[PDB]
Amino acid sequence: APKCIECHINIEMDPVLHDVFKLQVCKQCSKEHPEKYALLTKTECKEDYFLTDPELNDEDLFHRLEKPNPHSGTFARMQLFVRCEVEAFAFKKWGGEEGLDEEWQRREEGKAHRR
Amino acid sequence: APKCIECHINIEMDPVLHDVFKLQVCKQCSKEHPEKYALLTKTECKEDYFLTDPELNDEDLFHRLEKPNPHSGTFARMQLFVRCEVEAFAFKKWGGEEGLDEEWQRREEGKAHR
DNA sequence: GCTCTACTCATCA
DNA sequence: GTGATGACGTAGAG
Ligand SMILES: [Zn+2]
Ligand SMILES: [Zn+2]
Repeated sequence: APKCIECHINIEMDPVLHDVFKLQVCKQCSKEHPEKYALLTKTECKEDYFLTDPELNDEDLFHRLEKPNPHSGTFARMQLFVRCEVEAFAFKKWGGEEGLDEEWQRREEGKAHRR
Repeated sequence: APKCIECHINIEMDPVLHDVFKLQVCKQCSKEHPEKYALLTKTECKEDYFLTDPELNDEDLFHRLEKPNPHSGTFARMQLFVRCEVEAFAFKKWGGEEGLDEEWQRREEGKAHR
């Protein structure tokens, strides 16, 4: 019977992380390691990792979970990504965590300059 | 015996202008009146009339004729619009021809002031 | 801490 | 005189 990849103890995996994100990770371990397993909105992915719509809209590149938009079901559905996937992608895109920092620096100098 | 709306004489209408653009206009009169009847590419519509992709892509709004892209059939199809439709939309959007020149004006000042 | 689309230009197609 | 899409962004309206 397969064990959770963090704790190596649990055999009941988080249904979302397992079914949607293909991760053999229990619910308690997901909460204990948000740096790998937290679900991020589309908007959070753009803000946090500077990924673009084309990257995030690409069905081949990321797993994702859709939910009704929490402001209204008539609005476009919310889209949730798993941190470890979007982070891996962004580290490749920008040159590691330091890469991302660099890009953080640059955009804020812009917004400073633009005032 | 239905007649061209420009010349009131010809009965044989330009097949593109009639079939595609719903205009009861002969080929000769289409050539004699490019201010109404010329076909303009999607690119020319953006450059000439400051129409945007959303406007030009809206199938409800304009009639259009597609053709293979002249640079290569593997590229996106060429899209042709008729002047009188594009222009009327643009005049509506920008406030007349003067409106359009004002916007022409505004944009060149950008390229200068950049 | 919601998301899509719309508002100059290059490039590749 | 070819066209779609993607970029330093950001506000609306959904
Ligand atoms: Zn576990
Ligand atoms: Zn005629």
